[PDB]
Amino acid sequence: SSLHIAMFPWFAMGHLIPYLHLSNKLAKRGHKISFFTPKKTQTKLEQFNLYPNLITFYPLNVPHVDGLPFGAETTSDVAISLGPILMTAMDQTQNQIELLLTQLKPQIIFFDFVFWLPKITQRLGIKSFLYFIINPATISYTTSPPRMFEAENLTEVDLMKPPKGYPTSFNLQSHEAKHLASTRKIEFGSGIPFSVRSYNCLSLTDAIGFKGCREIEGPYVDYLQEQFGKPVLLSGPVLPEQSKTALDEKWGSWLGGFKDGSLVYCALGSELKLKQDQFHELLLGLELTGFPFLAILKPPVGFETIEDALPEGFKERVKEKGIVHSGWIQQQLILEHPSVGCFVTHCGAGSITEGLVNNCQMVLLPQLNGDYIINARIMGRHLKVGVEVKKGEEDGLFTKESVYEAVKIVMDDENEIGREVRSNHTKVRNLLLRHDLESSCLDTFCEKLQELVS
Ligand SMILES: O=c1ccn([C@@H]2O[C@H](COP(=O)(O)OP(=O)(O)O)[C@@H](O)[C@H]2O)c(=O)[nH]1
Repeated sequence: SSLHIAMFPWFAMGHLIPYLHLSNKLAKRGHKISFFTPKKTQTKLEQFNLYPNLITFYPLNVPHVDGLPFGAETTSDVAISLGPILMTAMDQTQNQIELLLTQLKPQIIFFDFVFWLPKITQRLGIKSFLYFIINPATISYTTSPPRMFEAENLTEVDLMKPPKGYPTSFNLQSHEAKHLASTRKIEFGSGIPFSVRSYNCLSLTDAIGFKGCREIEGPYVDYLQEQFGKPVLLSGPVLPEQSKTALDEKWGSWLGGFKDGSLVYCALGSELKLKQDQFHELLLGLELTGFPFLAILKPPVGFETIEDALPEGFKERVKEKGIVHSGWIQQQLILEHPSVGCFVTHCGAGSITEGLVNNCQMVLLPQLNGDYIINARIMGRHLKVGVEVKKGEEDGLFTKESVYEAVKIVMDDENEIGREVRSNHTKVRNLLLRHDLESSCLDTFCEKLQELVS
């Protein structure tokens, strides 16, 4: 029998998009989806709804919080330092969420962050499902019980090593462990420290799920199920679904002028702005390669346009071989274009999946966020499907020569590291795209969801 599932992701394109990809896969199996989205944002999500008779959007009015830019609904509308105020606003949707649950009566609700929800749902006889679209390796590293009983005695040297029990080994740099130790204590919505919020969610939910498959995420899902004593499910790798909107003819024509596999695509997601020094180093490093390139970047901190921030003489030298562009583009469609030979990525979980299912060589340029950092280590050191750009151990900055070197290595057909990461990427792509991999993951997923509502 088909399930009625409500979807309540965090107000960010990096959560909305994979929740919608998964919604389409569940609707294809006959399940009914009630998708809660900020009101104005719904118009940009319609293109991804492939089953309008089963997936219905329900708008949320994102309420005012002191400091929130007017009319802001998602992390694409606010600076990254304003995220905690946006999460206060999400907390404040509780009244209209409770209204929607009592009228719609879903059997399950998938959610992020809102640890007050499981109390509402169990009063209504609804199962709460904490569904992560980031890597369970990240949650396993930062928010497993061993980390949380240390409370404020958790130091940067503590975060250099993995918690007790952790299933794999990798190294963080000093500045990364320092970032994890500080941001963990920062208030993220309604005065709750970030790690306390997420540990409340893990503790109070009925079940937990992650994007991923047994072959890659399995060891971390096992570790978390042992730690938290409740079901920890895998949805499958959430392979991107096809949009109802074809590739913008302006990008299609320009990309089509380049030799197959010759172009470097660089994008750092939907939220962040580089400091001007690192913006310059990145662009000068791409220029050094002599390859054509498309860099999708916001203007650096303190600047409002790309043109004002470009290194001197840059546009004149680069001419028609390279473009630096600030707007939202159809990244998934660009990564499938045959001209793209290299993807320089901030290692967001969605961008990683999009890169892995395509042919591009991966250059890892993780920005300062726990999931990006841990994704980069797993891709660089465990799966060995990409080359990571060297950063300063203490300052977290890169040089233009390190960007240049990483791209050169993966683009050079005779470079044995480049050939090795290409071969490993092919192995991972062949796994993710195996004819029965996603379908058997979703088979198990749906059986376990049925168990949950039984
Ligand atoms: O101009 C852009 C920027 C981003 N994306 C998409 O936005 C998502 C970003 O998710 P990810 O987990 O990579 O990173 P985040 O935005 O959370 O840092 C991915 O699906 C990208 O394909 C896009 O389509 N166009």
